[PDB]
Amino acid sequence: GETITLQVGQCGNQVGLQYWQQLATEHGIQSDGSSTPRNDHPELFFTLSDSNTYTPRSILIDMEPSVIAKSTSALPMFNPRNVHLWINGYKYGTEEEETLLNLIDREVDKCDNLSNFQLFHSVAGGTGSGVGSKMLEVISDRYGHKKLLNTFSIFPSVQPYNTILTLKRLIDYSDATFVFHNDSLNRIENGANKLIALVSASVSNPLRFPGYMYSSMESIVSNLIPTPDLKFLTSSIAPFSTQKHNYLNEYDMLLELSNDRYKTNRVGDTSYISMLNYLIGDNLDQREIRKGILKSQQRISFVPWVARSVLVVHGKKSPYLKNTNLEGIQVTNNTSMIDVFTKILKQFDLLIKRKAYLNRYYSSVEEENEVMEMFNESRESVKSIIDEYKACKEITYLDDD
Amino acid sequence: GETITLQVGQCGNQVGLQYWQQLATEHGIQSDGSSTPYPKDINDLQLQELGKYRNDHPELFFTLSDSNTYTPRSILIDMEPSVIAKSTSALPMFNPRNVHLSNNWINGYKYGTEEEETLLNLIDREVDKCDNLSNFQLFHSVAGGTGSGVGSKMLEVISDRYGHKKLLNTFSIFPSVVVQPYNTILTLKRLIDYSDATFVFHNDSLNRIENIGANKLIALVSASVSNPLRFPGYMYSSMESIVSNLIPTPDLKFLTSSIAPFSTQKHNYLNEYDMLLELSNDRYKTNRVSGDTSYISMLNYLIGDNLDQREIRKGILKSQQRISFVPWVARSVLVVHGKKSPYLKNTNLEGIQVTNNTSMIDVFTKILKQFDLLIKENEVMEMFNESRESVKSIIDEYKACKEI
Amino acid sequence: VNQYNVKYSAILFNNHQGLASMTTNEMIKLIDSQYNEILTFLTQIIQGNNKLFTHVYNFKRFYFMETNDFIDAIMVKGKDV
Repeated sequence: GETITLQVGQCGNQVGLQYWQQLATEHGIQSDGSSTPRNDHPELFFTLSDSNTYTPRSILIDMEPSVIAKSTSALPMFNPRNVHLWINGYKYGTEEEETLLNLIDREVDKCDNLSNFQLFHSVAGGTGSGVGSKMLEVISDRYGHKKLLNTFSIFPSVQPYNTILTLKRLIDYSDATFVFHNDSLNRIENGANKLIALVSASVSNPLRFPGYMYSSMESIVSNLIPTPDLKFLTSSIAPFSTQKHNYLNEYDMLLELSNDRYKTNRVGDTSYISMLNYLIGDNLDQREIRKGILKSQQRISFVPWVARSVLVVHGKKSPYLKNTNLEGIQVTNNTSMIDVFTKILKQFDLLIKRKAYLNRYYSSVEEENEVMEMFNESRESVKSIIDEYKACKEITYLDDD
Repeated sequence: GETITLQVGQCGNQVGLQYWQQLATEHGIQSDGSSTPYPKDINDLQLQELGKYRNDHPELFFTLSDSNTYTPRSILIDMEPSVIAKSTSALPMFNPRNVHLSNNWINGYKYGTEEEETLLNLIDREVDKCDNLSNFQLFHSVAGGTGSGVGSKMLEVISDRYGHKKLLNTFSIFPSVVVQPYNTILTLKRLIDYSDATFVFHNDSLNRIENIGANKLIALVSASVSNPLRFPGYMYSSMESIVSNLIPTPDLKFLTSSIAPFSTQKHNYLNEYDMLLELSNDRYKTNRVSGDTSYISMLNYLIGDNLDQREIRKGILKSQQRISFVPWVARSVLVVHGKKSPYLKNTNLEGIQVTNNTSMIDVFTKILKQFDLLIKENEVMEMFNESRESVKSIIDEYKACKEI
Repeated sequence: VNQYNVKYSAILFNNHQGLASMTTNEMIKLIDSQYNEILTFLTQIIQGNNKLFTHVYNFKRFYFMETNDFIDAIMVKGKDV
């Protein structure tokens, strides 16, 4: 089925520009939307006119026109009709609810069979994070739960308040949320949006370049989310490619994809809940992959109550990329989320006991009570998810004792 | 049949000039009246190695002279000569004989009454050139001065001089000053009494569409309504047949039109299926319509070469469920497969939707409220009372339309 | 037809001595050439000078009611006859 991309905020718009440039390069679509000389299926991400032009399905949302202007000028094939221009931002989103609801309904009507909503946004984006938090609520309300949502939220490197307020709605409404940290991205680079764009583009490779299996997003996601509570994913990318000293075999890709240094978020000891590895090359040797799967299963520490299966998808490289060597992406579901969530909660508590900057949000007695109850609910939800991820680790998870 | 166009008032003349230039462009008739040779048909395939003949009906509007020169069937009525001078200069094809030259509605109405014989002679002269006349088209503004009074008097004169044996449309433009509400109600009284089908255009909603001039949109809608007549197809091809499909009773005669704006921007509609869904949007209707509206009749125009039947069928099926039909009217959506003029180079589709919904309750309510506020020889006050009662006579009727 | 008759008589009776004095391969080739030429000319007449497609289109235009204006004119004019 078709997918709709939502871009919110300055960071979201920049990441989306890199993402769409990568996708258009992979499908050979020119900057003006004209084709270049089919077995691939860009229709899932591009709308095809009866004049042979490809335009992205994405929707651009931002508080200021400079970022949107740069993005549109860089890629002229964006449709201008889809362009629209913390608590203050969220209340502003309430005012524009009708316009945005109709704007999204236009894209849904334009496609034939909708599958999922992609969202590119930054949790630490301030006002834009507020408008994206409202976007999740309105979409989930109007379209129910038949269509799932995927959020490629960028985590932060007064900010604690914003991170908690955005994470409350991220937990409530998102169906499968990727976690990216600028710290680990710049550590890997030792710009940064080119890693996120690459990971997001590769995550959907089996859909755009069909093969024997994994033809739908339901199959890709369902392998990684045993419970709707544990919805945060850790993504790992192998950087050593296109150099002379590349990984010599896909088997070494499978073994060295699990290194903790390549993960896109700060990690000690972790337990894996689910696994799925992407291998993308013109030709793939099966016996190497079998040996690598066996070693990966014998090496990785799974939680007791999970089936303990490692899945390797055999992605196909784009014809428009000339004979490049193998590359691969790893997406995992770990219990390492407790560390980052604990860090966020510690910062939030430290800055909530001290009334440092709450004057910018508490306007009156009723506003004080409103913000206090909202903050308490967000804190309780985050603690609930931490406790759930902690109870997953132990062996008595399925016991009623 | 034949159609006679009458333009009254400055706004009416401004709209009519572009309406006639649009028609002349579609039919390949130059501004001097000279005709252009007809290009070969596109779907009339022919074997291949590897002048007066036509298949349209332009003469339904233009009088074809013995010297192969076309001339519109238009009559221009107003008092200020500047607009008429501009219109004639832009289009020399207009017949000078057809031009007639001379704020309070009463003054204009009395002027029309005193000089009714000359205008009537002009109408009869235009009719005498027509064999098997079909209908009259009126372009006038409900409020604005000359247009209101003169158009109302011409409405009455034409209605009673021919025994109402031919239907009479009305492309009225509603206003977006102390005298304006009086003029609006006074003209709407005669619109109720005499007009057979009224196309309500609201200037504020036209400005809302534009910012995404205002007369160009009116000209486009008016010149696209009659597309089946000028390019005959399987269905309709008669002005009475199109109107009769949207007017269930004489009272529910007020129609409103929706326009798809993006006929030229390179991000135009992908296909017919997309445009069928986009036409129902309330942001491009020419009359402000709320969410409590209900539709009495549906009619969609499609203008393009070799439209895909699968897309149209699927679009009709999807759009039928979305539309909220009045309980006592069967769910029916009709699509007109118009033919694009071969003279036009643009290959993009255009589509105009004409609807008969119940949103008129709010519009006439606003007009009535403004009139009531402003009210707070004696003959004129009796006419005001009569107009108030006549307007209420269809206010309550459109309200009752909701009920089985 | 006369031009064709001369052209292919110059092959059957001048190049060769009749159908009997022709090996099966050459006889089949000759018949194939005649078939292609004949159907080429039949197309060039029927869909050429006759304009078969145009007249089929006109059949559909008039019999299948397409030009509704003409029929409306007939019915309004003959409403008494």
